[PDB]
Amino acid sequence: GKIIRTTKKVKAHDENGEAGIGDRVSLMETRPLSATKRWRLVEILEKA
Amino acid sequence: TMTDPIADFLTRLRNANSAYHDEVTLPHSKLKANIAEILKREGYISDYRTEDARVGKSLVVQLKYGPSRERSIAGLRRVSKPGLRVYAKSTNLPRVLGGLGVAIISTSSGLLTDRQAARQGVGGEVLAYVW
Amino acid sequence: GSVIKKRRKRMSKKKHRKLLRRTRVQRRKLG
Amino acid sequence: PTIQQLVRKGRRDKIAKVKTAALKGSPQRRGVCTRVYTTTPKKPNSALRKVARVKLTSQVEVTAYIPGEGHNLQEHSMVLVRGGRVKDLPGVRYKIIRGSLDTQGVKNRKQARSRYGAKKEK
RNA sequence: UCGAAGGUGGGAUCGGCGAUUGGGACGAAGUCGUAACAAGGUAGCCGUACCGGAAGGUGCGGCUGGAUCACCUCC
RNA sequence: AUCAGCUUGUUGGUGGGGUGAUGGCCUACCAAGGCGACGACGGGUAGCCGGCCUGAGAGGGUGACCGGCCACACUGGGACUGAGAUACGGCCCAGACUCCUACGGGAGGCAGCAGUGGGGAAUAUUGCACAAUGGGCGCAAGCCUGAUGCAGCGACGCCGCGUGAGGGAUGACGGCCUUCGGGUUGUAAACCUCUUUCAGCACAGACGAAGCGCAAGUGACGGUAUGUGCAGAAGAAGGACCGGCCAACUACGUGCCAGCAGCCGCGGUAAUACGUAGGGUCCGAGCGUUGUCCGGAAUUACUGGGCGUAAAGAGCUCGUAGGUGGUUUGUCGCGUUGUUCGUGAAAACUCACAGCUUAACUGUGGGCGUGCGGGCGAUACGGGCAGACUAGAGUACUGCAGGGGAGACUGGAAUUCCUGGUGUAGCGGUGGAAUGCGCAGAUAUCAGGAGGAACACCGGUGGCGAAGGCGGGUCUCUGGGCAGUAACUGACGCUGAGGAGCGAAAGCGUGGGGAGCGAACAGGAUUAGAUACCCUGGUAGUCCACGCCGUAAACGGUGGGUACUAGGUGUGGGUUUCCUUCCUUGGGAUCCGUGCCGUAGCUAACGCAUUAAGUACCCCGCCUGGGGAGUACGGCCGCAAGG
Repeated sequence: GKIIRTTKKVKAHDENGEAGIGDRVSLMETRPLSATKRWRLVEILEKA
Repeated sequence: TMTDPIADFLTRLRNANSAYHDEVTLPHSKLKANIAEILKREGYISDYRTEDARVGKSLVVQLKYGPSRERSIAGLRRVSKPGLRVYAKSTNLPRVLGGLGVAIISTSSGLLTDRQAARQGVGGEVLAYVW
Repeated sequence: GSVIKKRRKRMSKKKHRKLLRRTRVQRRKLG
Repeated sequence: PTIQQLVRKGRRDKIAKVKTAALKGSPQRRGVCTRVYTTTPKKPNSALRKVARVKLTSQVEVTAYIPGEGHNLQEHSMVLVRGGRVKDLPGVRYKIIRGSLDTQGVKNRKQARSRYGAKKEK
């Protein structure tokens, strides 16, 4: 019954690559753009 | 360090009750004051008030004993605790002493007892049992 | 606790150590 | 333990010891009598227990106990063996079924006949 | 080009047998000793080292889960 | 994890190709990524589910029938045709096997329905029909359908029925027991009436078909189910058990045998436990045994267990990931909660009703389907975000106590040895002696010298340190603690898997040192024997420098942090008010230690008890009957011992 926090890695796609490491971002699912690539970057929620 | 203020409050109450103390003092917080209000309204304690301490405010609780020096509280258990927390739907609310006790439940409408929550059709976190 | 359990354990340990001592060179040559 | 210790390691049940491993999941097995002899029980008791050495169809060599009063088993005799422990004998976990295959139902039995393969008197 | 099967090669990994050999469990009555339990007749045990047919002995440090301390005169 | 690294079309991009479609799906080039202790990569095992069994429930076991999805069709590849292909009764190739051959070459695939052989404890007919339902082709009549509907066999399971009912006695015979009286079988039997279920015989004889057919007919089951007549209690009961658990006891036979047994355990001439007979009990077309799963088992404890002595606190710290977190304001609505919509196939389960003569079974209508997805509502709690506060935590300043640690130098007593006097005949040792030393001058006494090790009194249940542990003196360097003020920061805290460090003694390596003590080893003695205890010697070692080792009854056999719960009395460190001489443990109060005694409470007990083994919260380590065994195997570390 305890609440467990779990982590998962997904691969997203951004054309111009404006997202650095540590930025909180938003994603939306999409059709497979490659192997293992199934997400699309919406926009950078906050930079860090 | 101090992890559960609510459990500490309950244990202060239990320890004072077992030693037949007429008074117990603890640091003040809104949650402690609210469960004190529920306890007083349900007749488990005599009365409570809040003074001011050296740093913040204190909570002062009067314990109720009968004419023959019999305790008015038979038990105090903490159900939902840090780590393993307990939530109950409006339909599976717990019963204490087969209804003879009171279960304090933290709903979005405030602090209610099991009977009040069942009547109002709400759920929440089962803070404690009193009987 | 009774010392009987310690006695059983110590006899097992002593016998094993004796066995290890008796076959040191044999173990070295086979390993 | 702590709830976190439980979610990290969990609870592991005790393992179950397999009984009568020679049967291999069957109620009975068919075997051939490797040798038929007699042996003595543990110290508190005393008798000449009749025990046969059986080679089962699961390719396991097993020693089995022959119940009843008299038996007619000898070498190369097809027997049907079942599970059952005999407290006196140290490592005997099987019994020979009377009245099945070569082993015969005992003689002059009138009570608990079905447990010794003795037909009802006509 | 890819390509099943086949061939060659060097390794992985799982088992069976093996002359000889180690220990374990059990077995009224065999042989040798008395180690422990009463201060068990050298208190016992723990780690370590050496030695000894065997239980075991001894050194070094540790523990009490070690027994006895009669009489004891002044107040 | 006794499987820690894995991956090179592998991770991404661009242009092409390809496909019904997106996509390293393929390709060329470019970049060097991607996955993994939240367990990758390996190894083992396995079709998954609705469901089924068990259970109070949570949970555990399982995937038979029936229903859905998947995979395969002798083994391994491959495409073709087509709307659609693992193409079971298609093709091509290779292989194994079986068969025909004129030797050139050909043929075959039951995991479809029956059936055969084999394996096995074990599992059926080489049946009937397209009458009903579903399917394919055909305009249709119609044809095909081992799907399906039926039948046959098997107590394999569930359910139902029968084998008779009423009356019948100082209670027949017989059996068995006996106290020799009698009692039990036993209303049981015999006998007198009654009824005939189901079986048997005869007669009639279906529904399933508001179907199919424009022919006149059409039911496989089946002349079955069923109904009505006839005869007669007539044709119909066994299995296990009976010492206790656990309903039900006597006699005879046997004697530690033969045997029984789930456990405890029964057999030793008087067995309610063996064998047999009477009697009895429990079930009943069944009754027992074996096998397997759940329950009992709170015996893996989420519900719902523990760790002082019973198994169980790592030797002790630091700290990584993680877990967890004081008071307060606003916000979000992630968790949480309410409601609504979609979905959660049918079957199954549960409730009600209905149909089979009842039941099993079947149908109908609800519930269930504990869940997930979308909308809407709430904000107490958890969490996020943006702040604030000082009680936690830390810093600053002022004092204080200490065998805390490291280095260097240094003191005295004593033991031993060496030298020189005096000085003689024993000394030494033991329960008692002897080996031994001495007469070549010993022991004793005095003076001088050399060297090493340990530091009497102070010195204690007293201090310090995380633990191991730490006291001759001085100097140098250095760590922690406590008290007061509360100036400062403002939750910066706690714990900590793995990991790192420290860690008595013994032991190991290299180099020194070596007085005393002293494993091993020598003699002496004791003893039946002494590989011992006792005596005389005595080597490693003990000591120093630098490194290994990594264990202890490394114990308080008690992990760390925090809050609360009667007191009394010692003692160590510090601040303060009042008796006040202010000399005085004067006394009080307070903070931090360290003991004893004792409440409440806890514990199986012993005991613990404000320094908890009490009351609670957070995190970690560990336990799951005793041996085998902290052992083997594999691995890691170590020079080895070994851990």
